[PDB]
Amino acid sequence: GISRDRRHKHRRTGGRMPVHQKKRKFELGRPPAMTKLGPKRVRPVRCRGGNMKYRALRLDTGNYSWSSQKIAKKTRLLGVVYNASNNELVRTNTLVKNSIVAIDATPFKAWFRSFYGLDLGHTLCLQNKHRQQGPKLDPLLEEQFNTGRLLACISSRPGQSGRADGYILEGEELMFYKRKMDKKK
Amino acid sequence: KSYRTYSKTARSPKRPFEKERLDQEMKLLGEYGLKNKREVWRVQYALAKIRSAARELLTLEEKDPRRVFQGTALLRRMVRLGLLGESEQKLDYVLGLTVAKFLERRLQTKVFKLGLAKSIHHARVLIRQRHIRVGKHIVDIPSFMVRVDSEKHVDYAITSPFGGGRPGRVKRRSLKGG
Amino acid sequence: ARGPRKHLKRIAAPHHWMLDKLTGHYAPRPPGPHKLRESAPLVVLLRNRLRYALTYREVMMIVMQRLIKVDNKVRTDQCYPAGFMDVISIEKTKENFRMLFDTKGRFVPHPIREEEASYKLCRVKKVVVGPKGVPALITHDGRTMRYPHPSIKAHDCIRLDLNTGKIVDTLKFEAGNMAMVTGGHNVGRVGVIVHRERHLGGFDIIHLRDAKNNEFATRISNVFVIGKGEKAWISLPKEKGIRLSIMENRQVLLKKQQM
RNA sequence: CACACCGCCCGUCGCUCCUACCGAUUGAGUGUUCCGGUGAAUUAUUCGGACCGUUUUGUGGCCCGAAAUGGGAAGUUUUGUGAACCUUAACACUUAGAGGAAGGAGAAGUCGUAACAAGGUUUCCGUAGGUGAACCUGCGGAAGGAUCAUU
RNA sequence: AACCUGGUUGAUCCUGCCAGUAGUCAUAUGCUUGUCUUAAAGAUUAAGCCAUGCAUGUCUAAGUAUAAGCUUUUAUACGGCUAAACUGCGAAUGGCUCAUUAAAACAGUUAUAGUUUAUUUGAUGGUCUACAUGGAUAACCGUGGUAAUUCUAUGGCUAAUACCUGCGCACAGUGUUUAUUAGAUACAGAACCAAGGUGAUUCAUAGUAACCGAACGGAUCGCGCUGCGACGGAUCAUUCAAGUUUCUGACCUAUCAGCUUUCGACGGUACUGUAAUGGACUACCGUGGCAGUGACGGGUAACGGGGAAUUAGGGUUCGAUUCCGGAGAGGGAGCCUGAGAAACGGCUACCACAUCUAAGGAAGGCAGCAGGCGCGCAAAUUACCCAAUCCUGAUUCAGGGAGGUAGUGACAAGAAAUAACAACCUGGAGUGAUUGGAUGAUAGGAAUCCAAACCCCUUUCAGAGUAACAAUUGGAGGGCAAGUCUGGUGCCAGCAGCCGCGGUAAUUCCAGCUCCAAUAGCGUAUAUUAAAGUUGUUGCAGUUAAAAAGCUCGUAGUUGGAUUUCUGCUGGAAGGCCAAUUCUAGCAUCCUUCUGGACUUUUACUUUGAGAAAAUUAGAGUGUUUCAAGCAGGCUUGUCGCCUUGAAUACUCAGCAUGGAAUAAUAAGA
Repeated sequence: GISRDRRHKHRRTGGRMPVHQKKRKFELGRPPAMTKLGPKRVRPVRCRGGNMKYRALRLDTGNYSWSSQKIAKKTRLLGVVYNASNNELVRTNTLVKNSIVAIDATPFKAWFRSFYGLDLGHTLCLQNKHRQQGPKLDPLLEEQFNTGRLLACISSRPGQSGRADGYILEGEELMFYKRKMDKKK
Repeated sequence: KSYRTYSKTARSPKRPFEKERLDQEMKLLGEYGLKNKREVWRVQYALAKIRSAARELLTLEEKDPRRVFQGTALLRRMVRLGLLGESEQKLDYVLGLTVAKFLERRLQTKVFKLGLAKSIHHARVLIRQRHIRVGKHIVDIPSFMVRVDSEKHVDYAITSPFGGGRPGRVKRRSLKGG
Repeated sequence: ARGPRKHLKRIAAPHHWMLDKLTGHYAPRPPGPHKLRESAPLVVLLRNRLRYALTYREVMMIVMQRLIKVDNKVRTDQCYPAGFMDVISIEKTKENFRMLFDTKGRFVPHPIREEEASYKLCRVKKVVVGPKGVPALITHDGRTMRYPHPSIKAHDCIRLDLNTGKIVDTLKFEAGNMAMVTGGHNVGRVGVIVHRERHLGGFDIIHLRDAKNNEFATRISNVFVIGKGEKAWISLPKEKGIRLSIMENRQVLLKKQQM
């Protein structure tokens, strides 16, 4: 199969490396699941140890943590927007780690109304306390909410876990990727 | 495959034909009544183990803890074997050994020395024909070499005609025939 | 290759068992509390030390009676690794054997009293926090005592009760505490601890001093604290881990054999 | 040179045998890996859904309408892993060859006489030209010379 | 035993090789062969090819019994005992071989904070019809197909520790996935308001906010309000491991000097993939990396090491082969199951061989144990058994060509028969078949040994007088020990390792006689070691013998002048011997931060110490009858036997640590 070993390929000197052994199962690799958007499917691959490792193939949804507010919501995905490594993966909408993705933002907007009551577009006391405790929201995130979208980095490896998780972009990361979206335009 | 060590007891000399060597070896056959030149070269080799051991030790130093251990163990053997006399226990004395000292200690001579055998040749025949109790049990082999406490002990075997048993077979043929 | 080796060979066995060269091609192979080369299997106690069994067959006939125990627990497997500072208890005869290291570097079953054979010592490998934020020792034996004192650190011994699970008496690892060696060149030697060097990176070593004022060193993995500065929790074997010299061991041995 | 100058001994040429060399045949056969071509089996994946059952009603008083939806066969899509065979080339190793031209061996032949004495033109070196053959002569060296030496 | 003799000449002294000599626990081969102990053996070339049989199976009180089986005890669910079959576990160990393979493997030495781990050992854990959930499958019965096999279809029943579901406090557990807070530490405090653990971490662990079902929280079994243990399975250690990984190390070759790269060459960022780390792989980006200290390539009649042979020291050659790694199962490649395999006494395919066929098809892998063909100079029985040694299993009980015992066996190692003694010519103790009377080779018992035979060791009835129970193998000019002997042959036949014998008197041929050397062994051939100071570090030689570049410059390489706290007196601890020799404190202006380590430029060097498998090797102890060996034994009318029994110890460049004043590099120049 796919040999991960160093017995093939050159030495540092530029010399062929002698090989007197057949391929070994512990020097294994497997074909890469370029997982994407769509309705959910996932395949348990039996690995070394007996231990199972769940290969993503299509993922609709994911758990995405807002960092500053300290909450996380289950959310549907819309599209893959940017990738650092390969522009072909954005072309096909392929979910990988470090991949920048669009997100519904109606879970966060419903929470932000309920928690604070400043909104976007007996308790009251609890809301005020929460506001004092924690709601200004960046100027760019204010514009971003108006579309009904957010931007977020995929943090999990979908191929290993069988799960798209991530975190929402904010501050310097958000200002950075807004350059290289606008530059291609 | 099998875990059994083995070694060679002797080795032949470099020069085959020397009249100095062949004469002096032939005396040792004639004195002590030996079968062949291998029996000399056995003892020639056996000395050179002990001699090369002392040669290694003697170069060092008298207060060195290797020499005081390994020397005293080697000197115990020479006192026990009756090879060096007990009046001198110096390691230096081991070097002054000869092949005649070893060949006087073997059981061919110590029968004859005892005097029961009468003649060197006869003594070898008495050993091989199942006589001569050394200590508790009888011994069949000329090249035995006696440990000095044991030497007084050699006597005819309890069994046998010299000993006091059935008179072999040929005396019975004469006695029952008559 | 391809998996774990089920046979071990004679000769490729440990030397400190003292299995002979002939009379077998293979040797018994001990996994249990202890390592392969820092243990001795229960067959070679019974046949080649204590001389109860003759054969490998007869050890099965002994052990499947359920007469042998270790640590107040019946072990049915004949090739069980019974290592340093384990108690063995046979109910018939009513005699107990704590395995210590002999001064030469061998295992020997030291016979002991009935009240002494309750307890045993375990030097702790490290200390570590388990789930629900509970603390827990782990031993050289591969036990894991839990809820200790905060007092108890790494590299020091604890008297276990065995009749019950719990600890009783701690000991500390410091200068002026009695300490046996369990491995390496100086195995079977007991002496007070003078000093330890740190060497911040790998392998701490300890110099320590025999009761006849002989000084010698080992790594900390080998060193095993018995007791306080002079005295000891346990009973010791013949010679008490002095290790007298080569010419002395000659002189005492041949003086014996003349009777 | 010592069989002692009727000494020793050099080279061509002639005859017989043995070993290697050059050699036209775009020589010959075996083995190796290089790009390229065709490409078995197969992991993964794509759709696929022989007939197995969970509920849902239908309907004959547990059969057959069918609709949802777990299991999963054959076949199939695209990838990767990739044996095997073939074309070309190079490298490696054996091997034939008309003719050419070496060396040594015979055991005695033919033609000289080169060297060893100032060997009858002292010997020898480097280089060049010439001649049946040893060899000869030109130019510059060396004594290992036949002179350690004379206003 | 640190060794030397013959051969260039008419003769001498040299250089110098050739020949002689000895060893091999190295093969082959010739002739000879009485005994007992131990015992290598199809490696060398063909990792060429294989008939037949065998080498992996396994059951406890404790997973599943309606045999239409057995067995005497007679049980309204199930008396026990059990064929068969399902399930579980093993089959990845062991055994065999050496074709690959040259910083590869392997060796010693690190690391795993870069990871998986059946089993063993010890821990932990109520939080999600609960007097019990579902429907199929063998064996079995009925029944066929095909020429044929460890091929199997259709039909009818029935099980589970097989397979699949699945309530539950005493919103709500543990785990997975992401985000994220704490995880303190050189010092004391004052005023104001709204505490695990490492040398070291993002480690252990707790907390917060959510995520998924794809995983745990026991629908299991035996003996006996209540004990014991069998099995299952999760996380965390533990153990048996394994995978990578740091540093250093190898034979010949330069008639191999420049290799590597757009198709990963060296590095960077971000994926992917893996059990995890990585150009391991993919996108973009930079232009690197190695080499005269030998890169790259070629050769090996090359698996590596532990080791073996070799009689000063230094070396040279060998290591297929008892142990530890590695690789392979005709050639390559692919893959399932499982904790673990890129498995071959598992499967799929191609290629190369080859078996049966009724001609449609089916099955095969002895570099396992015997055995055969073929290659060769070159190598054993198609034997008996699990009794010892260990291993696998559901296991006290079953199985094992692993392993052991016997047969063949002058590959080899050890011991030692073939005579000894008398009386009756040479006389300065040896001969003289002249008679003479005094232990096993052998053949058969006995007991012992043995799993069953057999051998050894004991004791037995027979058992040598040309001791016919008969010792041979090479030599007799020199080297080389031993005949100017006697016949035959006549540069013939032949000898002859080298020098040389033979042409009609041969100290060498072919014989006889006698003598010499080794001896149950001895000669020959090939390779190898010493001799070889004829490869020379120790340790050669270079005017004329073999050999100083025609001559200067010159980069690496090698080697480099002198010089920087030396002397003195007073202690202290030891110390050999009828005060010397070690080591150490002070005082001549000699640090300190503390209560052992920090500083003294840095190493090499030397010393001591750590850690490093045994076997082999040296070696302590010990009468295996001696001995090669082996690791045993030795005392003793005593019986919980004793010697609180022995089986010591050394040995194993680079790496880690340490005392030190020289020597030599190296650094520098408040």
